[PDB]
Amino acid sequence: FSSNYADHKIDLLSVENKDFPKKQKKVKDNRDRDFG
Amino acid sequence: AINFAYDVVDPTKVIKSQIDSARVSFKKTRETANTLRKRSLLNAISYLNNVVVKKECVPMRRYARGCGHTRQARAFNQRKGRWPKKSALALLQVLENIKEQAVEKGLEVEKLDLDHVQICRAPKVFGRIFRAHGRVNPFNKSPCHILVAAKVRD
Amino acid sequence: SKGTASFGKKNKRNHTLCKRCGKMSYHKQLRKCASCAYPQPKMRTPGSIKARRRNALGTGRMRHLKKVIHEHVHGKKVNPILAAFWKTIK
Amino acid sequence: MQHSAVSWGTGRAIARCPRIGGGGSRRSGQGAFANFCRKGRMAHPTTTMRRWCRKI
RNA sequence: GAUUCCUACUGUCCCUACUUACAAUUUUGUGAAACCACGAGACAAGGGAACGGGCUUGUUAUUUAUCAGCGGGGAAAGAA
RNA sequence: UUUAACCGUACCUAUACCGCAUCAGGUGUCUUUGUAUCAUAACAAAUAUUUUAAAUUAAAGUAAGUAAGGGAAUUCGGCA
RNA sequence: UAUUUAGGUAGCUGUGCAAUUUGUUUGUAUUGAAGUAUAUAUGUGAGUAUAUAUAGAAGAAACAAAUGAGCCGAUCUUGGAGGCAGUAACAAUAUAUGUAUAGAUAUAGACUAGGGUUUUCAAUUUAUUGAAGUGAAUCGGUGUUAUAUAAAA
RNA sequence: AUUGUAUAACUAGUGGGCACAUGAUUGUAAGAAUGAUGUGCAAAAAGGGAUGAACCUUAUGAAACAUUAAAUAUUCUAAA
RNA sequence: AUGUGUGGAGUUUAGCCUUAUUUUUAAGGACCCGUCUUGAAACACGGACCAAGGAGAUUAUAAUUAUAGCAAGAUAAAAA
RNA sequence: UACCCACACAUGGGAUCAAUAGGAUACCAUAACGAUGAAGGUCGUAAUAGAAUACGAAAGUAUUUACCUAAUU
Ligand SMILES: [Mg+2]
Ligand SMILES: [Mg+2]
Ligand SMILES: [Mg+2]
Ligand SMILES: [Mg+2]
Ligand SMILES: [Mg+2]
Ligand SMILES: [Mg+2]
Ligand SMILES: [Mg+2]
Ligand SMILES: [Mg+2]
Ligand SMILES: [Mg+2]
Ligand SMILES: [Mg+2]
Ligand SMILES: [Mg+2]
Ligand SMILES: [Mg+2]
Ligand SMILES: [Mg+2]
Ligand SMILES: [Mg+2]
Ligand SMILES: [Mg+2]
Ligand SMILES: [Mg+2]
Ligand SMILES: [Mg+2]
Ligand SMILES: [Mg+2]
Ligand SMILES: [Mg+2]
Ligand SMILES: [Mg+2]
Ligand SMILES: [Mg+2]
Ligand SMILES: [Mg+2]
Ligand SMILES: [Mg+2]
Ligand SMILES: [Mg+2]
Ligand SMILES: [Mg+2]
Ligand SMILES: [Mg+2]
Ligand SMILES: [Mg+2]
Ligand SMILES: [Mg+2]
Ligand SMILES: [Mg+2]
Ligand SMILES: [Mg+2]
Ligand SMILES: [Mg+2]
Ligand SMILES: [Mg+2]
Ligand SMILES: [Mg+2]
Ligand SMILES: [Mg+2]
Ligand SMILES: [Mg+2]
Ligand SMILES: [Mg+2]
Ligand SMILES: [Mg+2]
Ligand SMILES: [Mg+2]
Ligand SMILES: [Zn+2]
Repeated sequence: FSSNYADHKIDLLSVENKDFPKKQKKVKDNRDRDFG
Repeated sequence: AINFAYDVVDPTKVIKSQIDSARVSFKKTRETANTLRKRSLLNAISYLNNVVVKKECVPMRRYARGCGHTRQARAFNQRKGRWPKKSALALLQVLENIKEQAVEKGLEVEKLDLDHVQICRAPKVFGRIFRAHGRVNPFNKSPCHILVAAKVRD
Repeated sequence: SKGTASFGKKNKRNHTLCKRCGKMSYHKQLRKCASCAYPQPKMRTPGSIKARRRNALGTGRMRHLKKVIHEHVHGKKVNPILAAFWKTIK
Repeated sequence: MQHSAVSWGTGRAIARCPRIGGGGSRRSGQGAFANFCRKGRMAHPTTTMRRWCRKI
């Protein structure tokens, strides 16, 4: 019904740097049976 | 503005309260709130204060792989138990707010009972870390929604 | 070493501003711009096909050519003091 | 076909299709130059060589 | 730099024993990755693409649904 | 003597530089108190930072110690 | 009037269902079109038709036409979200009244290269906003040259 | 014995094969290599050889009822 | 991919086909798909999960088959 | 208590359908730069101003046109 004031509530400041941390590069740039 | 899954038969004598997207871990608040339903409201606040001072434990039932055994979990016929701090303080703030609306609407505090308790998942907040050989891995966290309704006894 | 231990020694700066192009590609020892080749009169031909897009004619301000196009479509407004004077030329 | 991509080759646990080179953004490392790639050209592009009129 | 022998010396060995600190075992907070056809319990022999977790005849486990170890197997994982 | 023009004068020396980072790595020069019978090593001044789970009890690890009698019989080799 | 014929990998031919746009004809809709979710009937099958809930503005059928015209796979492309798992790996000084009494670890301070407001103060909780702050005849550059463009030691 | 026979035009796939019965060449011998005649698997269902690409009965749309073949009749398992 | 409420089975066995109102059970059948291959359930390779995208279309020159107009002749060559 | 199934209600995500001050192709007209200082760049100007956009000490709505720039005593 109603939400109240609390110290565990969300922040609008954290949402600004959150989407900044969501865009990067996904992909980037004695063996078996050895004889001579 | 999360809607409740509770079906209200009488609009009087039903008190609801709500916290949306709280900054507490989801898997730990689910473990604490499994035994709060069908209790008096006064017995709940006394029980949650004993978890903070480590006198009563919480029985882990769903997510319980790798929990230490203890003797305080014999009261639930169990063998595993833990005492989470920060999850109990978030649930205590919800139960005090219900007690304040009851004295404003003039209801009797002893007659109330907990009726509908559910929590659910929430959108994530992303993060970062830097590992060995120069690789980058995600480090995000997972909040939850908390929904609690209280009803008078007959 | 070649890797992390040798990246501490990089604290010397070689390229500075150019007068003609505005990029940071003017060598201070070779005394030449690496993008416009500054001390020569003619400008350098660009390196690729996309490089002709980035600074073409018309992405600027066009302080003069905006006027010249506008007198082509509509006629030019004249100064009446100047118009009387030009008729008195031999 | 505007970019300048090239295949990276085998030995990297990745496909053979051409990858966008460079760095510094989310774009670098994605596929290009194929009909099954996103923002890539289609195979058999249409053209104005097609016969538009018949003869009776 | 490469090789052999004498003297001294010693837990390298006969043959191992005892003490302390830091990680580990127990609690709170922040909270990932490799890998994944299906995996719902495990064996003996048979035939088969001539070394089966599943197919065919036989012999068999089970603490209210755990916790801490260990490196026999998954012809274990990496790299057309 | 209405004589001496133009530009920079805050702050950081490593948690305010470079290594994708509040990274045990790297980076030019100078100064710095007292005991210290060759010095070295070590300790103290000066100055700057810092707040709250359990414990005589695991196994196997990473470091530091001691060992009756024998003295290279261990091992490719006195490797440690 | 199949009392005679009917399996089938590679492969060849015939009859049919699904999608987007174009000409002509017929018709539906704010007492509710397109989409989506559950049932029922029907077809050997690709599929079709109807009923109930939700939503709010345009869509269907017949005779002919044009193709960017039907996915389980390509170590396929882009986005979203699992198991392993609250598991590995890291952080965790004392006081009954305190702007103090103690404990603990680390040598410290100036010029240049690099950084550019991080400086100082106020208000709200290593953050956000707003003001203030750099004063030169004698401290650096601007000057001379290193045998036809060179020095902040 | 056969109601047709004969003639043209256009075009695809394939050119690494293996097994059983009869009889051979090389080799001490091989689930070895290479030829000859017939039929199969490849591309072939159901029933039986416990299980098996090629062994034995046997020609092909959807079903119901009776008769046999191959093979079996202590029990698993229909049948003295 | 998850949360809450109500109802139901058992602890010795996931999912599928046939026949049954003992359908949260019983008797028979039944190794995981795609692909090279003489031969694949293979101790041969690719595939953890959903949505959307994704590969014999166009043009020139010849030939055969079907259709339409005229026929000892046939034709929208550029242009007007 | 955990594991499995059936139904009803709520989270998570942006697929489907409908719209559109955007693009693509063909045709027609034009085919006008600069020492009388071009194209391009750097710095400044708003009563309370950051991005974008317009403008030169006559500066955020018929004249002026800061400094480099072929840049030219
Ligand atoms: Mg553990
Ligand atoms: Mg790390
Ligand atoms: Mg690094
Ligand atoms: Mg150097
Ligand atoms: Mg140099
Ligand atoms: Mg495109
Ligand atoms: Mg410890
Ligand atoms: Mg076995
Ligand atoms: Mg065998
Ligand atoms: Mg274990
Ligand atoms: Mg290879
Ligand atoms: Mg100063
Ligand atoms: Mg200073
Ligand atoms: Mg330094
Ligand atoms: Mg450091
Ligand atoms: Mg101990
Ligand atoms: Mg000894
Ligand atoms: Mg001794
Ligand atoms: Mg010896
Ligand atoms: Mg020996
Ligand atoms: Mg030695
Ligand atoms: Mg057929
Ligand atoms: Mg297509
Ligand atoms: Mg798909
Ligand atoms: Mg396929
Ligand atoms: Mg992906
Ligand atoms: Mg630690
Ligand atoms: Mg500040
Ligand atoms: Mg074949
Ligand atoms: Mg058979
Ligand atoms: Mg047999
Ligand atoms: Mg019988
Ligand atoms: Mg069976
Ligand atoms: Mg082979
Ligand atoms: Mg095998
Ligand atoms: Mg292999
Ligand atoms: Mg794989
Ligand atoms: Mg599709
Ligand atoms: Zn330049």
